Amino acid sequence: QALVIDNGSGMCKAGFAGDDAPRAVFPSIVGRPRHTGVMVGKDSYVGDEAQSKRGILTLKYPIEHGIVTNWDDMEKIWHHTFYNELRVAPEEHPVLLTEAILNPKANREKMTQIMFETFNTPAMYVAIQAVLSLYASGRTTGIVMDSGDGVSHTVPIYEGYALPHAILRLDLAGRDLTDYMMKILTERGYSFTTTAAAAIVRDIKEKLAYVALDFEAEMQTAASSSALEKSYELPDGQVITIGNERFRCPEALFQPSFLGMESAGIHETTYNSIMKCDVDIRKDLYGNVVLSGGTTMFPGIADRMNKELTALAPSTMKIKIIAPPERKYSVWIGGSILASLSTFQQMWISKEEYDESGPSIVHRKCF
Amino acid sequence: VEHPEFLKAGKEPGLQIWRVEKFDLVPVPTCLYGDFFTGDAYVILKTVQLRNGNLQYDLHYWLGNECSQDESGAAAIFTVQLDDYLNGRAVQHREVQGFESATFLGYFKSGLKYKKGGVASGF
Ligand SMILES: Nc1ncnc2c1ncn2[C@@H]1O[C@H](COP(=O)(O)OP(=O)(O)OP(=O)(O)O)[C@@H](O)[C@H]1O
Ligand SMILES: [Ca+2]
Ligand SMILES: [Ca+2]
Ligand SMILES: [Ca+2]
Repeated sequence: QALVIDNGSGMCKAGFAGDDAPRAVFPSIVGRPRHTGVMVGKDSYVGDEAQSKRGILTLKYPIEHGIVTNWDDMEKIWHHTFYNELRVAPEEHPVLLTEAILNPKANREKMTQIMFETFNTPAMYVAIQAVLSLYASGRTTGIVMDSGDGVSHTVPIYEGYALPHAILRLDLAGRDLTDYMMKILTERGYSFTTTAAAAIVRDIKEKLAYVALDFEAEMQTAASSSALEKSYELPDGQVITIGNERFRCPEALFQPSFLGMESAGIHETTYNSIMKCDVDIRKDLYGNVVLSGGTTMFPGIADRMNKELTALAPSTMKIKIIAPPERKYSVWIGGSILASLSTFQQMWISKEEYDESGPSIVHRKCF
Repeated sequence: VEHPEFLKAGKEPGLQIWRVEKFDLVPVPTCLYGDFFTGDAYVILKTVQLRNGNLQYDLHYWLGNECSQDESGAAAIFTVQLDDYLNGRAVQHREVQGFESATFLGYFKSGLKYKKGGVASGF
């Protein structure tokens, strides 16, 4: 029984290889006391419980833009995952973990070390998240557009392996979108003032936002009619109306200038990655643009990516955008499938190999 | 990979066909070659001997319209693994039911057949 853990900036996804969906999805947050020693309960809380008790904790995210920045806190996340979420003893299970593209060498080693030395895993494997999403989509070649909470990436992959030179990174993702939505609703005339403000605005974004096919035309419709407006009930029971904010918020993926960024949008980043690849494979990248992650979850996003890439590529290029409804957990599902393969027991780093080679074994086994 | 079916792959010119069955690669009886379950996923290795005698490898994973995500995922991954096992010498081809390449359709002298059903998901 292998375990699959997909660690993200915002959310940890965890479960059992062979399941078709994560068993546990929780915020990637470690809470520690503001004042030590004076009250019952150094000391820590993880996930939803940390969020609940946030008024008396200092909350931290161990993962920033997909990369681990606090190993002490990451360890708390894994301990909670094993013991509280999956309810397993980690020494009893092979563990598949996931990593960002271009994950620094020292980080891959530290993760391996923590698994074998702290958690006594009998076996582990680290897989690249985008490659996992591609496999989940039943493809070995394509370009993955991964957008989560802290980071977006375009990742071309050919015959099973990412092309590192062609990879592009956009530091604009879901957190930026939630903030932008807060900003533009505030300007409309609303005021999100309670402690639940970030979650209310995030929920409005997740429930009511969409990507406009033609942005200027939607702005028009929205200005001239009330056809696009939706009501949203606040926790207190107040009902507010969400107008053009529904599509203006995710528009910032296509127009990072909305956010004060000079960078290219997601359609252009995708195109730029494709153009860094050998001309002979481009047609297969355009024909296999896989969307993956929570921030790809907006309705209309695929149609807009198709439209934008169509305008960027020669007119005879076949463009296919692949955006399955379950794409929020594509990485996890690809891991589940990989970890279930009759061939997976020969892929993993065993405790025995770790003992003989130490943490640098990961570079030789996992790529 | 130590996959027992890998040890057999690509030894002589010809066609070899495996079905994904519950996260494993299972060879298809040679007398069934060309009848595909639309609810299943398959890995097809075509070995061609050039005029030199040198072996050339094309690797197709075929996806039934109703195959479950574990089957199409495993077919893709098994394809990469077999390619790696073959020192990277296979050219990989995604084949979708109803949209196969002429090259792939050409492997079946009396034309491939589709039939409904198949082996249950490994999930
Ligand atoms: N239906 C939805 N529509 C739009 N955004 C969504 C939806 N569901 C979730 N999100 C957003 O997706 C983000 C979390 O997605 P995901 O779990 O893929 O991120 P992560 O893996 O934690 O982050 P990263 O990949 O950046 O390290 C959050 O910003 C969340 O608000
Ligand atoms: Ca992620
Ligand atoms: Ca099947
Ligand atoms: Ca190859």
